Amino acid sequence: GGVKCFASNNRERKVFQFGGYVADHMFYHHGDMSLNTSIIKAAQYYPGSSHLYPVFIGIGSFGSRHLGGKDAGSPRYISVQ
Amino acid sequence: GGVKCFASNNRERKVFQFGGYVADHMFYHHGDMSLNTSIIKAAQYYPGSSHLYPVFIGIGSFGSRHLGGKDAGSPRYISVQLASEFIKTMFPAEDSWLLPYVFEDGQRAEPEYYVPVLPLAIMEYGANPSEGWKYTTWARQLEDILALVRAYVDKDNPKHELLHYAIKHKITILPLRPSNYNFKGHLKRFGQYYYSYGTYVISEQRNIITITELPLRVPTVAYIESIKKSSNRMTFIEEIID
Amino acid sequence: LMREHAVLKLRIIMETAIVRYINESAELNLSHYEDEKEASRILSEHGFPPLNHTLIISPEFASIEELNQKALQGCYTYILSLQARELLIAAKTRRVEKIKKMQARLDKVEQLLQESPFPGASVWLEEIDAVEKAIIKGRNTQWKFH
Amino acid sequence: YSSSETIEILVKLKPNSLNRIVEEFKETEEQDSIENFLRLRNCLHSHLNFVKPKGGIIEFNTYYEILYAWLPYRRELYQKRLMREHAVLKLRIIMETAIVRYINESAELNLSHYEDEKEASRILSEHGFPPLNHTLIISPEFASIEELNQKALQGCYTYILSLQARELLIAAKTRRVEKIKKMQARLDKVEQLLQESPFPGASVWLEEIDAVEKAIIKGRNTQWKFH
Amino acid sequence: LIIHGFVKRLLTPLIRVYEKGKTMPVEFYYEQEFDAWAKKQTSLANHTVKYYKGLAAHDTHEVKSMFKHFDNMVYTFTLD
DNA sequence: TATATATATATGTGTATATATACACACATACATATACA
DNA sequence: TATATGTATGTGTGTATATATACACATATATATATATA
Repeated sequence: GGVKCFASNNRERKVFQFGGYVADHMFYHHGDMSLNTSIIKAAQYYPGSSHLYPVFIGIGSFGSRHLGGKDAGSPRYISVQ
Repeated sequence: GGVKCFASNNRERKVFQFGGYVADHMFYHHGDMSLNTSIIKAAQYYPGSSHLYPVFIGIGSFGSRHLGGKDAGSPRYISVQLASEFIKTMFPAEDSWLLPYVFEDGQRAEPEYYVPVLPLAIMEYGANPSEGWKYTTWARQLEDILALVRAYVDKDNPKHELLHYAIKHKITILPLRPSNYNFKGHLKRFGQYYYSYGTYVISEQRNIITITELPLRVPTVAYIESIKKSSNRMTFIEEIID
Repeated sequence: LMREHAVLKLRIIMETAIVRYINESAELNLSHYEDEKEASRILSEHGFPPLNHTLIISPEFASIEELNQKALQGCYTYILSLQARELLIAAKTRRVEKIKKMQARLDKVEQLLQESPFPGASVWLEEIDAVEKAIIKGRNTQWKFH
Repeated sequence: YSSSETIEILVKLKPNSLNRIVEEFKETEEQDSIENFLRLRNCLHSHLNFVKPKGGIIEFNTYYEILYAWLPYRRELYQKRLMREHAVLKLRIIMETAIVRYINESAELNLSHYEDEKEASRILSEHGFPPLNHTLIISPEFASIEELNQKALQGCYTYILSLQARELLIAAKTRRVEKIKKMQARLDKVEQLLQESPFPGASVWLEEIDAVEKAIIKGRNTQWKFH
Repeated sequence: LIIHGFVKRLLTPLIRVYEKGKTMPVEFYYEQEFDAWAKKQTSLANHTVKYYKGLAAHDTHEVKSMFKHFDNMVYTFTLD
């Protein structure tokens, strides 16, 4: 859904707007909170993060080493492209 | 955003997915919980709801009279759909090209206002606070409004020039009553205001009063818990069953 | 109604060049020319009007001043971007009857711009009737529109 | 006192207490007494339990097994993309080297004289124009190669009938002839790539290794911002 | 304490606009200021307008350039 | 110093519940504070 | 000893502002708890 969403121009969106897109067009049949948590953690980049080569560039505050990435912003605030 | 979203086919969406759409394309700059609550209460339709002519068709659990519409589902459960022919007739598409728009950040988002075919600001309900002022309306009859606009527009109506004189000199001719649709009590005009009355039914053979109607926009469980806090009234009743 | 009147006149002007180009392109022989500048020159040397095709066919948010201000100042894209499917006899017939329908509609628009009390007084009665029966049909189906 | 990306913790000891640590926390060969004291090592203990294609668990014993299970899928996917490209290139050469002769013979053919699409398709079937499937040739979305050569020659003359009059000009002829030349040179390159050692498509994959490597290096330098 | 300088505040951007090519953005602090600005333009086809809803939407280079100038952008209230 | 418990933490992808605060005003419930007295 | 009479609380509506919590699943590590030895 992220390859298809940022196809025309790679303008960033909020995490909840991209989550609504990927729950609409990829037929995600679950809740919305865990999808936004996965979109947040699928874009983090710091020393000791899970993903060494993330799919997304994250634009905002996405947490740090010192709390293990558990102190990111709400999806209302931060963005990905 | 609903006219723009459901254009291709009128396929259902969820509440949070449609909310993500209308926050992306209409440049909404606020939180998501309040937008989803606004979509939910814009879709509701029960006896005593705010909207008598809602924009959307709601699909799922959208709450009832009893908890005042505060007993809907979560936005991951319930769905909305565009009430396509009502939106087409009231807000014509070839008129929306000729309206002043609002610009957020450079791009067009939405009009300054819609100009409907009917005066929709006096056709529904509402009760809000704000800064400095208060808002509270009670909806009018549909037939009164139709008679007024057909008296203004149609020249073969025998109340045409009388109504033009009344517009010139700020007097009234044609009545304008409150809306009693989907309401089974009764309305009485005493002095300068209307009152709304609910219906009871009494029987002294069993000491039973049966309430069969509450007044306009009265939730049921709020009424029943309000009648239980007055100990001046609790000294006369024993048991209350819904 | 003013916007509709303007767009109808401009579209009559646009299609009553395309139809005579279909009549005259068999011997105009545009396949012989090198590029589109020579083609635009030889099209302007036979009286075809330069038109702004992307605003005649889709007036989105153009007011009537910028409708009659920048639409006759375009190019020959309306006539050079025709598919070869369009050059058949049935497509000519359909364009002729579509020109007839737009001419009748332009006559109706100028006829109901002048009515009493104000312009567009019967149209708003018709929209009153349509909204009223849609409200009835929505009340009958518990606002589900079955 | 740590920054947002670099650790700097500061302890303070009770006075004359460096000596009493060493008898309490004994130094093995594997870790120091301070690293025993300050919790400063951990074991890298793996559980390589994955899921496989067509579902179900799979469980490996080393990372070499995962690499050796991964390599043949990429091998056969290169072979699939090269064979699909070969079929599409032959079919596109076939398509555009009839557009060229229709542009050359439209004056002798006099398409305006005819009545509708039926008579036009009939008079185009008599002069040696191949019936084609224009949608499958322009956009072969997910069509397998048997689907792509099975419903390609089963169409109509829509490829030739949606030609604009913009492209009946001579610069358009030069453009189409040079792109046909580039497509057949690409077809020769594709059928040469389908033969090489040790398996077909072995140089393209080395090029993509180098491209992924330079993109990873650029991303690591820009703090994964790609400025 | 409002007399004697106890209540203070920062001052952050609300809209930053980034010109293609140049290395300095244009910072607007009120929304109507930006609307009156953006209506004056004739070609906004290559500018990237960024709305910063809360202050946690600010990227790393932006917070570095806002914290190099911290005491430059604190204000103090005086009581009339 | 030993063998032995029983509770306790953290990781990703999932399942569910929530709550203060601002803003206006008609309305409902709680005294309580007197003012004649009694 | 009843009466008013001026006090004080108290939910409630829409559109905003900022947060909180339970559960499943595997496995490696942990810090104190425990016998019985004596």
